[PDB]
Amino acid sequence: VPIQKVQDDTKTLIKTIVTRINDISHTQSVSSKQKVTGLDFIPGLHPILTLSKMDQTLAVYQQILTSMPSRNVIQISNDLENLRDLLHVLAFSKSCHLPWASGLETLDSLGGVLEASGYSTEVVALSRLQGSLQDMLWQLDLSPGC
Amino acid sequence: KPDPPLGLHMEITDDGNLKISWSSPPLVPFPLQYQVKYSENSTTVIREADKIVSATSLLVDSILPGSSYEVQVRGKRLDGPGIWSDWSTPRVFTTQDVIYFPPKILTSVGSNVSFHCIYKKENKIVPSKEIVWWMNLAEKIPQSQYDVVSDHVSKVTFFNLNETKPRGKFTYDAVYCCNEHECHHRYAELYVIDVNINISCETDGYLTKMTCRWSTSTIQSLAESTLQLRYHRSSLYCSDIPSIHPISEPKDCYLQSDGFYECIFQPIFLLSGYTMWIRINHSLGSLDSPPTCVLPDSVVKPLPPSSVKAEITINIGLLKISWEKPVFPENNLQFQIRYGLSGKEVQWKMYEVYDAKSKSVSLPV
Repeated sequence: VPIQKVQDDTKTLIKTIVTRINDISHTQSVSSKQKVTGLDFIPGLHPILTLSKMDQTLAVYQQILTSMPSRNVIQISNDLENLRDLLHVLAFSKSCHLPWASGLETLDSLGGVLEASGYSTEVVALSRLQGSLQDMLWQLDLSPGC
Repeated sequence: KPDPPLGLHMEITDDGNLKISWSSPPLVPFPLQYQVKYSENSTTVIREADKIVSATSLLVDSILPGSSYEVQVRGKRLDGPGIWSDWSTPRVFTTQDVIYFPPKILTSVGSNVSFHCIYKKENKIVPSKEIVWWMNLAEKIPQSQYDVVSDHVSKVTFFNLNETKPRGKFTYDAVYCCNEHECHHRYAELYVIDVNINISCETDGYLTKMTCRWSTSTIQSLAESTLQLRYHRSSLYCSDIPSIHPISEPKDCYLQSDGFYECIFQPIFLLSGYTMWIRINHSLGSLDSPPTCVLPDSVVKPLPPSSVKAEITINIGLLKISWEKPVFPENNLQFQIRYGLSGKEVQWKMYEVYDAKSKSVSLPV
């Protein structure tokens, strides 16, 4: 397994997902950093220093995206799955043992927000996903560690 | 007292053995032990044999040509002092005068196929030296392919087999094994059909679904043939050598107006390699096309760049051409531009831009 090729593919996949979110017009106008109450459970911009943190973050995002009926979102979820697999193979090439992250145990609350306000949940989840991917891409050259 | 066994059937295996099968009664909740009495009657040797088996099938080795097999099966409870059931209705099977094993072979182009025969002349097995093989009663098979496995059975080996051309309605080759110059009516059927089916997959401009198209030009010559696309999804990427996987999933493909079958995968996995092939399930046998593995992230078509503006620079005299990079793919990009004089026919001059970060090019005119 070529490490460099996997890293470059990971970069391309990240940009691809970012562009996908860019296509979604309503998400672009919404501030990524801005805090909205109730969405706090979504893993937004809070320093993601390590590979295990990245894995659990992506796992939670996949779990949240799976519940929302949208064609674009399913593809994004698949890309996130591929991204996790790429991170796992990289963690193997670095001699790290990444345990397979379960999603959030605490989804019993997410149903309420999805029912009351779908629009807020979708725009926030997408914008925070884009932000999280951007810092991950920034840090991927800094020699991330486990 | 259990009911007598039903559904007594006799078939011929590919190895040249007689398989006798029967169905257990549907009202016995306990396993049954069966006694089978079978008599083989030829013009010279008459044999009777009783066999006790726990299974519902029995194998008889070296079924003799031109002989009558009479079979009766009865059952008993396996555990405890059960009562023997009444004998079933006797089944009589009459064989032919020449044995080909295996009688039929379904193979592909370039494979090696071995055919074995036993020739009977007046209830006497001809030695393998006298056996001569012919193809469709047209020409004698060369003696180099002839092999004597045993004194009773002869065989022929075919290496690097080509596709059998259709001679009228018959799409197979009839291989005859004969006693010297004089030949018999029965033969062995060789079906070499074209399984080389090219499947081309393509994703949409938004990378949401993948449509795979394949043609039916080489399979129109065979009736009663069912075609099913089988695909296996790997966890990551494609292997260097695609192969048939035992665990596979069928795909619903629909025929279009152009004669191509299209199958739409929605949703699609971008970096998961799909190994696909075509399974043709004939009346006797199933064949698989050479599998091809496709990665959707590498089949990126998408829409040509938009906002293409062609202006001419003032006081410079250079044709400035600008565009906007499409949403997909996000890899480094190269561009091909044709520019010419507008008219009924445009003489297209070609230019290539290999810079990924290039959005506007100035050219002399």
